[PDB]
Amino acid sequence: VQIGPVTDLHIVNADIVPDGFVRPAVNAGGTFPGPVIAGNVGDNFQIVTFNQLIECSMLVDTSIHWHGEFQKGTNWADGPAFITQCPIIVGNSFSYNFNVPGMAGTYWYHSHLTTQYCDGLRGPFVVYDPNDPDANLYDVDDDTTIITLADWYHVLAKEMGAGGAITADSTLIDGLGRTHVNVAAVPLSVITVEVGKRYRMRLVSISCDPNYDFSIDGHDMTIIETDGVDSQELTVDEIQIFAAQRYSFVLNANQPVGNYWIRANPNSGGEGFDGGINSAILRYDGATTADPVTVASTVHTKCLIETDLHPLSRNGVPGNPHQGGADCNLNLSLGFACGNFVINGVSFTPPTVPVLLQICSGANTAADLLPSGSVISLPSNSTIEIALPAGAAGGPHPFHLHGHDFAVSESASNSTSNYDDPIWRDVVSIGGVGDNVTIRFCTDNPGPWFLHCHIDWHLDAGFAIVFAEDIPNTASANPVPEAWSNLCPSYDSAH
Ligand SMILES: [O-][O-]
Ligand SMILES: [Cu+2]
Ligand SMILES: [Cu+2]
Ligand SMILES: [Cu+2]
Ligand SMILES: [Cu+2]
Repeated sequence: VQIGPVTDLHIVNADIVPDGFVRPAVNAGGTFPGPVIAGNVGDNFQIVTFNQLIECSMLVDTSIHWHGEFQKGTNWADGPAFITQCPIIVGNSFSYNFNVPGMAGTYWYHSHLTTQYCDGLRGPFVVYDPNDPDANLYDVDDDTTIITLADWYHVLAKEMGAGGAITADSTLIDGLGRTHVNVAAVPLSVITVEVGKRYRMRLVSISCDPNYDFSIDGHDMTIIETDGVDSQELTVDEIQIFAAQRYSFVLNANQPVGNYWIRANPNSGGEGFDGGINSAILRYDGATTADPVTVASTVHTKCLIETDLHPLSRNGVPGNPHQGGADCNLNLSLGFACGNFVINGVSFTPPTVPVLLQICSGANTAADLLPSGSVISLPSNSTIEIALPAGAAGGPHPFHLHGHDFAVSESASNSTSNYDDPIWRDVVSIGGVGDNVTIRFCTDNPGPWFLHCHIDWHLDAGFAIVFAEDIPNTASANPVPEAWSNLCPSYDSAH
């Protein structure tokens, strides 16, 4: 179902059994995944979130992030708890009111309090482009062509320990999938196609942790969009998709009428496809209603390599073509030790007063801001470079920056930088030990912006820092509504 751009979104508790195992959940809009929030580029989004949660086992507070939306001028609407807001308390509501100038494509939204998105609060967010340059490439782009991949857990998030290796208990494709252990024959999702039609498939990782090797038996996939950024056409037969990443790909329904497995193998949890785990069904209209008996290719000959992607627009790369070729160049020390992650020696632990409120209250420098050692100020209209060398305990870590997308100057498993035409995106795998994944952006968005691993279990274990972009202009750029000012008094009184 699609709702928006002006809509109510109620947040409730509900037991669900997507793999046949009933457990509690935290739901946005009453379903899993949450309904698709949609609009056209330049639309004003007004999302009235009603917190109706009662089950403390998963926290009755909440806060929602519109993942990959820049929120320029509306840093208050961004959603990360204790960075840009206090959580909304149960029985209250809050209006996330923002615009999406300049942006189109495939996004999602999720709880950004603690590990609550794992417990169910996650759904797709699509901004349609009435003049999409990729339009002519396909016949069908709508709610039936969105594909969510989701890790599902039988253990309540709050009780995951932590960390501590944590693994999912099944993979759900469009909200349905089978358990990894003691697999019950529960309903699988179906994606239906018509012989000779081309589909814009919107592949969305709403994962709390694993990356997926995604493929469709018998079929190619032509990537045209990556994390919101239009890409040149790239035909692959497999897609490794890390947590929070998105791809639009054209699926040409050119095979014989029949049933074909859709495969999503996670990097941890259940391996393979026995009994229909890690699976959904591509069915052609006219096929018999039965399980596919198809097989994956023994070897995928054109799997996605990030370095093969290029923006469709002439994005280029800001700054100078050598490492450090930026106004403010950073090299982050990313560590793990004794169950906690650190960025430049500091494990992130959320401050009592949100970073944005701290600034609005009169803080001027990163030194003035809590948590200590967890904030790096950036000056305005400057080219930033962030090298993010891997090595820290598994891994591979998908790093995400709020309020920005970014040129991936260097990708995983490949030590050659690209300063000409690398893909831009918002979530990037930093690869493996010895890698040096490097990103670049410009500071054109004053506000405190979260940079963290999108493995949610890693975020709760402290793998995050805040880029306090243009602290001096933050208050002026982001006027807040009274309801926002009301949040922290409410939260703090209730707790
Ligand atoms: O973005 O989490
Ligand atoms: Cu996110
Ligand atoms: Cu985000
Ligand atoms: Cu991580
Ligand atoms: Cu985030």
